[PDB]
Amino acid sequence: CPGESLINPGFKSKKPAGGVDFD
Amino acid sequence: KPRGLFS
Amino acid sequence: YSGRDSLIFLVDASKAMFESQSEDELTPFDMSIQCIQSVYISKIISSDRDLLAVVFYGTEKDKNSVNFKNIYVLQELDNPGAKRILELDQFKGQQGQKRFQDMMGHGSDYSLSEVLWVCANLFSDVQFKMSHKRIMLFTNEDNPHGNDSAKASRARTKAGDLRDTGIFLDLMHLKKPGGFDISLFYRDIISIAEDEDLRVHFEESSKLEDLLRKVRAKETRKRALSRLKLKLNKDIVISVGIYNLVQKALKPPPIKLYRETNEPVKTKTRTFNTSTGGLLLPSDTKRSQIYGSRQIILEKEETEELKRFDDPGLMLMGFKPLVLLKKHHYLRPSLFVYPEESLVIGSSTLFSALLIKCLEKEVAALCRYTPRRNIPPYFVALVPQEEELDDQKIQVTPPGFQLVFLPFADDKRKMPFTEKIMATPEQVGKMKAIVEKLRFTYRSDSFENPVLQQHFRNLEALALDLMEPEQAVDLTLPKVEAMNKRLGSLVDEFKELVYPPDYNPEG
Amino acid sequence: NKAAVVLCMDVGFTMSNSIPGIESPFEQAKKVITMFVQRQVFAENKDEIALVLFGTDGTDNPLSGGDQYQNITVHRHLMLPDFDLLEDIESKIQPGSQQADFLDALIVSMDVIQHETIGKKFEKRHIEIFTDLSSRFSKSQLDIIIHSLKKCDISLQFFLPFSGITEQQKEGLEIVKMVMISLEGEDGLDEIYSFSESLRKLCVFKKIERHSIHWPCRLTIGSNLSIRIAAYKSILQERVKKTWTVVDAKTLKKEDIQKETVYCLNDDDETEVLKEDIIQGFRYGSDIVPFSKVDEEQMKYKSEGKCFSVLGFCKSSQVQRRFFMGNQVLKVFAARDDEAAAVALSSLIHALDDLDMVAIVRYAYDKRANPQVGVAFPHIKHNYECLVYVQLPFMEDLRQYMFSSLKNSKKYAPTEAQLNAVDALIDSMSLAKKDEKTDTLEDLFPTTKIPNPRFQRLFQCLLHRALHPREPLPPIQQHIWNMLNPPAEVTTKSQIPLSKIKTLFPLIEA
DNA sequence: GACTAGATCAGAAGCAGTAGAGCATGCATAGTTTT
DNA sequence: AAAACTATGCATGCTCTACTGCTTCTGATCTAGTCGACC
Repeated sequence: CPGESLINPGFKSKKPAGGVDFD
Repeated sequence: KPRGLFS
Repeated sequence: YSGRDSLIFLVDASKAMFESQSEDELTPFDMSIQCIQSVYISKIISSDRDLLAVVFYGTEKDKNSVNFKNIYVLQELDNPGAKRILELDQFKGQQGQKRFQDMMGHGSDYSLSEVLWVCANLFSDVQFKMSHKRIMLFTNEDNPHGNDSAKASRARTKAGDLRDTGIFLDLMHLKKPGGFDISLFYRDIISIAEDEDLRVHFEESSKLEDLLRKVRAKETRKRALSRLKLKLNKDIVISVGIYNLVQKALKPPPIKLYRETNEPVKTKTRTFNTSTGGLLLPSDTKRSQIYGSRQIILEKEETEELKRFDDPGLMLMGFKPLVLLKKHHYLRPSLFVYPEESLVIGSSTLFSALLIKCLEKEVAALCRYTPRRNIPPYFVALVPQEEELDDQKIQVTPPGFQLVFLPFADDKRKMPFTEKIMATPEQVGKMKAIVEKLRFTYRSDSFENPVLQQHFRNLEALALDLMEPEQAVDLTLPKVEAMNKRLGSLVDEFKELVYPPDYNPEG
Repeated sequence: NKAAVVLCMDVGFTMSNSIPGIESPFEQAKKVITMFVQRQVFAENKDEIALVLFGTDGTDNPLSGGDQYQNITVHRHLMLPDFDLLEDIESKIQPGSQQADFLDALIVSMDVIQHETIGKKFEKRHIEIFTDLSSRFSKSQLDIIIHSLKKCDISLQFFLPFSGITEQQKEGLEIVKMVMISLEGEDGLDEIYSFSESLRKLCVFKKIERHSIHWPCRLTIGSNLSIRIAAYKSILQERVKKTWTVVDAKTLKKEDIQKETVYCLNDDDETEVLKEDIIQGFRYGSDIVPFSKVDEEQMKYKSEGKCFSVLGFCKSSQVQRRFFMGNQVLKVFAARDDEAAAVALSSLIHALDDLDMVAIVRYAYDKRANPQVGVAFPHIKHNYECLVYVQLPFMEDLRQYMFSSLKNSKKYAPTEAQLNAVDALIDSMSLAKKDEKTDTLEDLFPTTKIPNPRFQRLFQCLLHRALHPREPLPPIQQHIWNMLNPPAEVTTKSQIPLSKIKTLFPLIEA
């Protein structure tokens, strides 16, 4: 339930791709 | 080392 | 979860929705239209079989089955398309606002109960099976009915009836000059009133950020590739389901259209003999193969019989230590094996016991796998997979078995012999420093397929007639400048210590 | 690559009779020859096979002289194997009464090799002698035969029906052993095979073999460091090189059958539309938007081909095997004849191994190949070290499916007795043996060493059809099933645990 | 009596995934011709 | 006798077309109940 997609119910809201982030 | 009839 | 998602976009048409607090800002109507268009595009890309609708309340004109007053159903529940997006596009700008005002009208009274009744009637009109039913209310008036108490009671009763029927309600409040406070009226109508969603909000809702975030990846509902039988013996059999957690994404197949009128054309391939020229049925043909300067002829039925070894399913062979499995022996994407009690009762208990004991003893079940009929068998290993959850208790690793294909002797190849040269500790340390400099955290969803994203962008631009397609930023390209800045002088030292003065790697 | 093999046999009467409880040596030699020729025919390695028989009534040799070099015939000259050779061994090869010394057979075999080798690049030569050593030995030219064999670099292999023999057979074996020691020495003793041993090894068709193409590229870390590397495909799903050909049933020719494609419209009139008027398009929701091929190429995603770049380095724990994608595995070594590249690659491999790290990299085969994101990890062995590259998934390729938990399921909670039964079953069905002396695991059922049964079945059926034009196909060979099943010990040990599990677990079909 | 409503089963269509076939691009090597 | 140009076979990747299995829509049948009007 938490963090649910507002466009496609039943699927979790996929986060945006961030590529490589060096530490 | 198989060679001849076996290769 | 079976059915389709039906969504209704209720947009207020009051005066306050067409005023901008600041010169450089978007009016509530513009933001609502942008969100609707973004959701339409996301639905088209991800799930094109879903149902969406667009309705307005507070307009002067009316268009609905019940013939209520001041409610205009612009778009009834139907599959999304480019035509609807283009129609909505004519309200995006200020000129679009004037066009909307001329076509429909605004600044008239309304009753929320009638709007909810119209939404319910629209929901009932659908003939398919609906897994979800949702309504979103775009408004910036926290007290639509303050003068009339009876109207508020009617709206509350209608909202309760809709909730009982199984209709979800969401409030996407927009910026208001005096602030939007949900506590006055919308506590009862809103399906879920979160504990944090009680204070006065001086800015638009955060859900609009999620809505505007375009999703350009196809979403597939859970489905079982096959329902097979695992046979520990000729008498002990259990039912299992096979799923594909990882599947390669392909562009939608191209279609063939007629140039003149732009309508689908259907193809058909037929075989004919040269002399007579008549059609040749499959029963009047054979297969040939040349070996040893001779022709061997087999019928089609025998050719398909050549692949028959055993009936479809998984046949147990034993258990193997997990150390004997080799990572570099990858041959095919792995699958997931889960219990299924529909076909055989009692499979779940045996599967759970097997999983628990395999985890305890660190062993993998070797098996012979035959997915379909007339398919040569393969060798697979079922590795136990425990249930792993993240901080928010959202499952990230499901429990079951991981089916990994093992290679045969034919699947391997021989590599040319090469002499081995070992580097001294200094070079290893320098390369260790270089590697440590470029450390980063990797995850399975940190990259996107540039080809698919570009194809989707081009298709959207062509469909909606955009001036230029949106250029997708490729995250797979190395950040040469950042790596050069971070490494500094390490590369020069490594090149001095590993390469002769005159080496010229490029040439 | 090429190899010329002269198979020397005998048809003396000494093999025509044997103990009735075992097959005759002549039959064993025939079966061995048949299996060898079958493997050569179904393995297109362009090897040449000649057949010579010593101990026959007739005489046909390039060298005749006097009584020497007699009673020997060159049955089949040196040429590619064919089904005609199989028919010839099936019927033409017949027993006989005349005896003959195998030394004369060997000299004639070398004469044939020397005469027919010229004109072709046969980098290897082998002579296989199938004899029982019952005939007496005319040991009078051993020095010259050894000298010629060493000069011409021709290998020798012998086959005997024993691994309780007459003194004549013992003397023959001793002379054979001496000849092998002279040729090679100690290792020669391993080249004396028995008919049963040869039958055991030659019971499976040759596995499909393909040569990987060396793929040169440059491993880049940033914009100033580049290491020349060569990649080869290691693991892939092998297929059949040949494909079935559609031929007419009556004339048995592929020239009289052709394929045609017809395009028409969705209308009652069924109007015909030419290929030139067909355009490409796609479906965008509930409509179809035209997208011509030329425009698609113009707007396609263009990238520089042949790229092998290091996106970054990540801990090995973050990369899991279940996420591996693609249909191949790549082995990356240093550029051939390049010491500096080898040193750089070894340094990188050692650093990654020591730090327990892998490289997330971008891989593109060529300009027309779509870019991929993959993982390269070190592979260090006692003799060779390299990198192993395997593709990794994209965001669009991940599926988020939710499955109910089994550990905390009251309905499906196993009992202690059930767990004990499952443990007993697992212990009984162990496929690995732990040798305590070396404290090492030994594989009872190595799957990687099993040839694919599909190709074996295909070759068997093709051979049966070729030799028997009108006959139903046979069943699957027993040895294929035996090699596709575990050792009998595992099955025997698992009966009681399986019965106990069946008793404890109620299973009812629905 | 006439008529309709809801439950039930099977048949057929749409979609997903796999296997098999075909078509570009390269290049590896050898063969042949020229100097 | 050595070097340069060209031919052909095989490897590789990509795209397109059959065939099997899962899910959902439609039609046909039966069973249960409702409405009309009279006695």
